[PDB]
Amino acid sequence: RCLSQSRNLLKTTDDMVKTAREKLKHYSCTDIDHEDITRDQTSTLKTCLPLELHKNESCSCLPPQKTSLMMTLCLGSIYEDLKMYQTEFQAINAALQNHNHQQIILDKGMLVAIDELMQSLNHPYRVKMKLCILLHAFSTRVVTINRVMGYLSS
Amino acid sequence: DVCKLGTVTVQPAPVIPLGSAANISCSLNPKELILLKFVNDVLVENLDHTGHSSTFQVTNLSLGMTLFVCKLPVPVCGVEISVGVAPEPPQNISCVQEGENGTVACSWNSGKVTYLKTNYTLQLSGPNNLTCQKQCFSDNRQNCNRLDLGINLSPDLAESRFIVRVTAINDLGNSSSLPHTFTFLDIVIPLPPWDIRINFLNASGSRGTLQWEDEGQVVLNQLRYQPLNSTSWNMVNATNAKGKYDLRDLRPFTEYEFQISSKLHLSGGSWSNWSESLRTRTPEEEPVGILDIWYMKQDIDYDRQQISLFWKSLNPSEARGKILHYQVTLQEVTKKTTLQNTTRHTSWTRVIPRTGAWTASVSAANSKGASAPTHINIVDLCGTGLLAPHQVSAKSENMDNILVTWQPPKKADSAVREYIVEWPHWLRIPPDNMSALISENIKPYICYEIRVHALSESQGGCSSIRGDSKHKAPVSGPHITAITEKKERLFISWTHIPFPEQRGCILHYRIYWKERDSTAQPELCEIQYRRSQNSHPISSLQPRVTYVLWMTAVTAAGESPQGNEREFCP
Amino acid sequence: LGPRNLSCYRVSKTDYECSWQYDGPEDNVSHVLWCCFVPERCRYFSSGPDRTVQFWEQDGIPVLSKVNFWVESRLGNRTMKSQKISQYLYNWTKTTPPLGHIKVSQSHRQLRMDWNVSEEAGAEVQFRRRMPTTNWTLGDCGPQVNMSESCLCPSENMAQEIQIRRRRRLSSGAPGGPWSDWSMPVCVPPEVLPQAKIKFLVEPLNQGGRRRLTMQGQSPQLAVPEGCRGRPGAQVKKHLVLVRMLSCRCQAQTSKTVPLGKKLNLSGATYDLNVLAKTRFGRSTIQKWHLPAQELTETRALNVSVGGNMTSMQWAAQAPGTTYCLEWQPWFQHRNHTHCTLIVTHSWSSKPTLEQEECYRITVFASKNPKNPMLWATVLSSYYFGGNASRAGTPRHVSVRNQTGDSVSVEWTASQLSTCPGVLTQYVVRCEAEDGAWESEWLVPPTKTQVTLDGLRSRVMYKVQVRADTARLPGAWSHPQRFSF
Amino acid sequence: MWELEKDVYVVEVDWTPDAPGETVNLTCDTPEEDDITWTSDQRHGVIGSGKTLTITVKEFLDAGQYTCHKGGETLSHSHLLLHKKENGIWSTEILKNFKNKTFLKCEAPNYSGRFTCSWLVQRNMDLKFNIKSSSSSPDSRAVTCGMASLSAEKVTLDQRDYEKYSVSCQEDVTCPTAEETLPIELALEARQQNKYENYSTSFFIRDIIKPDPPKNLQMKPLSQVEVSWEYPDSWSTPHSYFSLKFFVRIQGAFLVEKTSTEVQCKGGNVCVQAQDRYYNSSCSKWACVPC
Ligand SMILES: *[C@@H]1O[C@H](CO)[C@@H](O[C@@H]2O[C@H](CO)[C@@H](O[C@@H]3O[C@H](CO)[C@@H](O)[C@H](O)[C@@H]3O)[C@H](O)[C@H]2NC(C)=O)[C@H](O)[C@H]1NC(C)=O
Ligand SMILES: *[C@@H]1O[C@H](CO)[C@@H](O[C@@H]2O[C@H](CO)[C@@H](O)[C@H](O)[C@H]2NC(C)=O)[C@H](O)[C@H]1NC(C)=O
Ligand SMILES: *[C@@H]1O[C@H](CO)[C@@H](O)[C@H](O)[C@H]1NC(C)=O
Ligand SMILES: *[C@@H]1O[C@H](CO)[C@@H](O)[C@H](O)[C@H]1NC(C)=O
Ligand SMILES: *[C@@H]1O[C@H](CO)[C@@H](O)[C@H](O)[C@H]1NC(C)=O
Repeated sequence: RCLSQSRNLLKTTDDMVKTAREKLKHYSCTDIDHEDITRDQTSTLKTCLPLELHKNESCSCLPPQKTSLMMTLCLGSIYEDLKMYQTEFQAINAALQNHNHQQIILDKGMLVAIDELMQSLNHPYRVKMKLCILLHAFSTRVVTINRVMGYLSS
Repeated sequence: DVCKLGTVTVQPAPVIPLGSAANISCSLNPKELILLKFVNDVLVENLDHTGHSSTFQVTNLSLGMTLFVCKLPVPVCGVEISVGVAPEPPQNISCVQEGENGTVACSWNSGKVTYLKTNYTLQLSGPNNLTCQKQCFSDNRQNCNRLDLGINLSPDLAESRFIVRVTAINDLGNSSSLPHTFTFLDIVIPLPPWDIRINFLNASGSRGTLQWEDEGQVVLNQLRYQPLNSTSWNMVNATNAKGKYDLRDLRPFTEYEFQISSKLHLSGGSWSNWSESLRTRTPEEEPVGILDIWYMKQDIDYDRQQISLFWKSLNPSEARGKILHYQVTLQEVTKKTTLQNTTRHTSWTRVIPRTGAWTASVSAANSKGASAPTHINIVDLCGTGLLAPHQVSAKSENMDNILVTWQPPKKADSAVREYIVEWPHWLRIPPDNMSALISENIKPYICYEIRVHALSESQGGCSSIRGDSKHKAPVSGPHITAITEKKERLFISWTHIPFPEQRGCILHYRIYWKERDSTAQPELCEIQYRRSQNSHPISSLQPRVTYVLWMTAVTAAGESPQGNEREFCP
Repeated sequence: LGPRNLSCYRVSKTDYECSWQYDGPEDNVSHVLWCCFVPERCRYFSSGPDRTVQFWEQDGIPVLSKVNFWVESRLGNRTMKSQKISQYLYNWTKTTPPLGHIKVSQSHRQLRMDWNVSEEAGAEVQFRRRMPTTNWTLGDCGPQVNMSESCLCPSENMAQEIQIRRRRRLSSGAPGGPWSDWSMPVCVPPEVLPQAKIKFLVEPLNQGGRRRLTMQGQSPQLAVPEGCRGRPGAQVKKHLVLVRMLSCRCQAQTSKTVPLGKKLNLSGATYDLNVLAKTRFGRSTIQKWHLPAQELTETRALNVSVGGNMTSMQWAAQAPGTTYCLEWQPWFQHRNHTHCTLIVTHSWSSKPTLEQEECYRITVFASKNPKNPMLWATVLSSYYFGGNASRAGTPRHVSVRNQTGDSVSVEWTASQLSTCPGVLTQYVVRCEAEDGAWESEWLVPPTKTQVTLDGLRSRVMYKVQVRADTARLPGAWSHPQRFSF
Repeated sequence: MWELEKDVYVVEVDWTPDAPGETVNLTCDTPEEDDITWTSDQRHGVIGSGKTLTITVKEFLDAGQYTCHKGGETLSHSHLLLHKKENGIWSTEILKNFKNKTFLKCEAPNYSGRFTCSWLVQRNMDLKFNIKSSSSSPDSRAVTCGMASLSAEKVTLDQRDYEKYSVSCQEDVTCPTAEETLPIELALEARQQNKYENYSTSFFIRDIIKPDPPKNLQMKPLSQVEVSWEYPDSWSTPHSYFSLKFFVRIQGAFLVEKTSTEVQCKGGNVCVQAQDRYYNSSCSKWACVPC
C-alpha cells in the first residue's frame, strides 16, 4: 500500500530534520519564520477533511469502501503540491553540490519516497536558508498528508 | 529570495586570496546591526539612520571557510566566504604498470591543500599517435594522489618514448608541471609467476623439480629458497627456464620456503614482486651411516650365557627420518648359526651358549628401506693381562668435561687398531690419538666407572678405573655398626653409606681412636677405599682401658665431618 | 535601651520590610513608628509584640522620595524614642538566596556548587560551613561571573554541612543592601566511605552442585549534626551488591545488581562480589570479594571423540529442549585462549587448542534465561588429557637403589598425567630376569612414586621397566634400567 | 497616557529615584466653567483650583480616584492608573512564570477549537483580568470567549504554594481547515490596586496538546498477559484522522501503538502514557492498574 511508503517517508524526514538541527546550530533552522509557498492553491487545507467533519458545503490507494466525490480533489492537490515540492528539491540538491561546501549531505530519502508515491498514486548562502525554511513548512505539510491518507485508507 | 530583511554585499569577490581585505555593506529595505564571524561554522569571533546602510572593513581572514552574517535578534542576511591559494606545481611524478594485462597507473604529489575544490588533469602523449586524458576532483575529503587512466597500450611496442603531463585548475590560479619524458621499458612490472608446484624425482630429498606458469616471453627468472635454519634466503638465477627448473643438491628432511620472481628482459621491463610462499616438506633419504653396537657379557651359565645388545643413534645422518624398525641379526663365527629379530627399542637381550665367537649386526629401517647393516665382531670381555695398558688416568679441568689419557700396553701398541670406551654408554677412539675427550651424558657429584677395551680379533684387553668429574666434601660419614674382638685383633664392620651424601667418588677413610682420658691427638689409621671391603682390622689396644672410636671419610677436595662415636672397654 | 538598630529595606519587588531590636522587658511594651513626607504629611504603624512589619507600595508610603522614619516604645506611663533616619526606599534592597536544590559536583579536594538566580545582576556570595563537632566557619566565595552562579569549597574528608548567602552590591564596587539570609543548609557526604567487614556464609554444596547466599544486613553510621536530615548527606541512600559469573562467557556479559540482604542462588563456580554504596555522587567505595570455583566429588560420565576435523563430545543430559553452554579451558596454561560454545552431544571444528597434552576443564552449564545467576547449574567441570596418553604415560628417569640382599627400591618422577587429577588408575611395573623364565607384574597406586621390589634371586642380572596407566588405555614401556648386585 | 476604559486614564512613570515623573492635565467633563473642588483618596483636601488641573505623576500616591465636586454635588470622577517601567524593560509583577520560564501556560484537550489558559498570581486582593485576541490583521484567527478569574487548586513551586488563576477559552472559525497557518495570539490585561499590566503571548494550538489518559483498563492473562485500554471520549472525532501513541512503564521503557502488548510483571505496577503519534507534544498523567 501507500501506507508503508508514508511511514517510511515520515521517518526519513524526521531523520533529516534531526540531522539538520544538529548540524545547523547557527543557521536559520530554529525564530521559526514560517512562510509557506502553497498560498496559490489551498485545497489541501480545504478538501482534506472527514465527511463527518464537513458542516458547510460553502467551503490508486483509495479503498472502494471509502469512496467520495470530494476526496479526489484532496488527492489531486497533494499530487500537484508534491510535484512542486519535488521540482524545488531537485534545485536545492543540485545547488548544494556545485560549491565545495560538503558539511551537510542530503540523502535521497524523501526524494525516492515521493517518487514512489507519485508513481503509485497516478500514472551560495541563500540556498541552505531556503532549504531550511522549506523543510520547516514541509514537516507540517507531510504531517497533514499522512493524517489525511491514514484517514482515507482506513 | 530568503533575505527579506535587506541585503549584504562584499568587495571585491566572494572568493579571496589569503591576507587580503574585504569591504562589507549591510542594507535594509526602507520602512543594532551586528556582524557575526565564524570559522567552519564555529563561533570564535563576535562583535536607525546609521543602520540603513552600514559599511565595514573585515581583514585577517583565517585559512578556510568563514561564515559572515549581518543580523539586526532577527537575522538580516549573510554571505559564505572561502579563502585559499592556487595549487602548487606538482612534483615527483611516478607512473607504474602491472604486467602484461594492466592499464597505466600513475601518482603525483599535489603539495599542500588549498582547502578549496580543485581538479587535476592527466595527459599522456607518445609516438604512433597515442594520447589519453583523464580528470580527478580533489576537495577536503578526496585526495588525488594516484590515478588510473583505464587504457592498456600494447607492451610489445617498446620502441616509443612517451610524455606525461599533469595540470591543476582551481578558481584562483591554474597550475601545471613539466612534461616528463619516460621510457616505455621502465614502466612495466611483470606479475609474479603462478602454479608454482613441486614434483619429486630420483626418489631422494636432494633432488626435485619446480614447475610454474608465466608469460612465455620472459627471459629471466629468480628463485628464493630457504629453510628455517638460517635467516639468509638462497638465491638462484635462471635464463630462459621456460616455466620449469630442476633443483639438485638439497639437504633432506627439511621444511622449505620457496618464492619466485620474473624479469621479462635483461635491458627491458622490470623486476617482479615476490610470489606466494611455498611451504614444502622434504622427503626422507635412506642413511648410509654406520652405527656402533655395544654388548655386555654376563654369565648365567656356561651353556646359557646372556648377551645384551645396546646402541644409540643421536645424529640425523644415521637416524635421519622416521625410524621405527630395527632388524637385529646375530651370526656365530665358529659354527654356521644365525638369529634374527625385530625391535623398536634400543636394548635387547638373548640367551646364547658361551662357546664360539659372534658378529652382531643391526639395520636402520626408515620410510624407504633400511640403511647399511652395521656389524661388530664380539670377543671375550677380558683377555690376557699382557695387552692390558698401564693404570688409565682421568682429569677434569671443567665441571662438564673429562679427559682420559691411557698409557700404551706394556708389549706394544701396534697389534690393536681401535679402542672402545664405556662408562653404560660408549664412545670410540683410535690408537693414534693420545687421549679421549668426553663431555656428554655425565653428571658431576656422582661416582663413575670408566672402562676401555682394546678391540682385537683374538683376545681383547680390558682396563677400568673409578673416578668423577667434580667432587666436594662429603655431607656425612658412615656409622660404626659392629665391633668384635678375636685373635688379639679388633674388627670393625659397617654398612654401605648411601650415595647422596658423598657427592662424588670417596677416596679413603681415616679412623681416629684414643683413650677416654687423653685430650691429645687421637691415633689415626688410614684405609684405602674399595667397594668389596666392609670390615677393617686393627691391632690390640691397652687392656682394661676404655677407648673412643670414630672416623671420617676423606676425598681429594674435602673431608666428611665426624660421624658416630663408639666406646669399648676390652 | 529601648528600640535600637532601625533598618527598613525591600524584601521583594512590590514589597518592603523593616526591623529593629529592643533592649528591655517584653511585658506590657508597645512599639509604634512613623514616617513623614516633605511635599508636610505623616503615616504611622504598630504591631505590638511582633517585630516583622510588612509594608508595600499600595499603603501610601512615599517610595520615590527621601522618606524619614522614627520609632517610639510605650510601657506603663513612660515613652522613649530612638534615632531619626531618612533615606530612599528602592536602594539597600535584600536579595534572594539561591532558591531550590543547588547543584553540587565533586572533585579531588574540590566541591563546585552551581545554582540559578532570578536577578541577573551579580552579587557578593558568602558561605558558612559547619563540622559535626565545632561551630560554623565563615568564608567568602570571591567575585564570579554571570544566568547562573557558582562557588568553590575544599572537600573535607568526613560529612560536613554548609549554608550559602548573598548581598546585592552597587555597580561602583560598594555594598548596597545588607546580607541576604542563609538558604537551607546542604550536607556534603564523605568523598570516601570507610567500609567495615560484612559477614558471609560458607557451606558445602549439595549433590546437585548448588549454593545459597544470604547477605547479612548491616549499614555503617555517619556522624552528622542536628540539621543534617532529609538528604543523603546524613547517611547513604542505598546499599547494593553486584554478582559477576565469570565462567560461561559464551553469551553476553551477565552481571547482576541486587539490593543488599536477600536470598540468592549461586553455583559452584568462580564469582565476583561487589558491595557498593550509592551516594549523591554515585559509587563511593567498593567491598571486593572473590569466590573460587569448586567441583563436586560425584564424578558423572563423559564421552569424547577427537580427531580429524570434527571433535564431538557426548553425554546423557537430564532434560533436552534447553540451551547449554560448554567450556574447554586449558588448566595449566595462562588461559590465553578461551574456548566455549552455546548449543546429548556437541560437535565442532578441530582447532589446535584442545588436541595437545594437558588438563582441559570441560564445564557444562544448563540455562534458560541469560539474565539471572540462579538457573546456571554446575553439571560437570571435568579434567581431560588430549592427544596420545602413552607417551605422557611413559615414566622418566627410573632410578633403582639396592636396599638389602633381597629387597630393592624403584623410584621414578611424576608424569604429566599425575598433575591431571582423576585420570590415572595404577602403575604397571614389570620384573623379568634375563633368563626369560621368571616374569611378574605389580600394580602401584598413582599416589605412590616409589615401590619396593621383593622376591629377587641373587647373582641374576635384572632389567626394570615402568609404565603409568590411565582409566582408558595402557601406558608405554619406559627405558629399561639394567641393575644387579 | 491613554483611556483604558471610558473615564479611566492610564499613564506610564519612569520608576527611578533621580528623574522626574510625567505631567498630565485633567479636566472636568461639565459645561459649567468655574472654580471646582477636586479630591483624591490618598490625599485629603483639594490640591488644585480650576477646571483644568496639571498633575505631575511620579509615584503610586498620585494614582487612583479623582472626583470632581462642588458644594454638595459630585459633578464627575476620573480613574487614574500606572504602568511601571524598569530601565527599558517592562515591569511584570502581577504574574509569575511557570517552571519553563513562561508566564502564561495554555493547553487544549482536542482539536475542537477550545482550550484553557493558566497563570500564577501572588495575591488576590482586588485584582481584575481581561483576555482578548490582540488582532491587527483582519484574517488573523479570532476568539469570542468569556473571562473567568476563577480560583483553582493551590499549586506549589520550589517555595511556598501560590494561586493558580485560569480561563477556559474557545476559538471560532467559519469553516474548518486541515491545518493552521496563522498562530494564535492572546493579550492579557491585569490590575492590582490600580497597578496596570499588559501581557502578550503567541502559540499554535497544535504544539500544546495534552490528551487524556485511557478510561477502561482491562487485564486478560493470555501463558501470556495482555493489558487493554481505549482512547478517551474526550478527543476529536474520529480517532482515525487524529490518533494517539502510548508509552509503557513498569515499576525508561518502550513505546506501543497497539492496544494489547504481552509484557510480564516483575512485582511492579505497569502504566501507560498518552502522546500524539506525530508531534513532540506534552505527555499526560498516567492512570493505571498494577499487573
Ligand atoms: C600413540 O602413538 C603411537 C605411535 O605410532 C601409535 O601407534 C602405536 O605404535 C607402536 C609402535 O611401536 C605400536 O607398538 C606395537 O605393538 C605391537 C604389539 O604386539 C608390537 O608387535 C609392535 O612391534 C609394536 O611395538 C602400538 O601398538 C601402536 N598403538 C596402537 C594403538 O596401534 C598409537 O596409536 C598412538 N595412540 C593414540 C591413542 O593415538
Ligand atoms: C500593551 O502594552 C503596551 C505597553 O505596556 C501598551 O502600549 C501603549 O499603548 C498606548 C495605546 O494603546 C500608547 O498610547 C502608549 O504610548 C503605549 N506605550 C508606550 C510605552 O508607548 C498597550 O496599550 C497595551 N495594550 C495593547 C492592546 O497593546
Ligand atoms: C592560465 O592562467 C593564465 C594567467 O595566469 C591565463 O592567461 C590562462 O588563460 C589560463 N589558462 C587556462 C587554461 O585556464
Ligand atoms: C539610592 O538612590 C538614591 C538616588 O537619589 C541615592 O541618593 C541614594 O544614595 C541611593 N542609596 C541609598 C543609600 O538609598
Ligand atoms: C539552571 O537552569 C538551566 C537551564 O537549562 C539548567 O540546565 C540548570 O540545571 C539550572 N541549575 C544550575 C545551573 O545550577
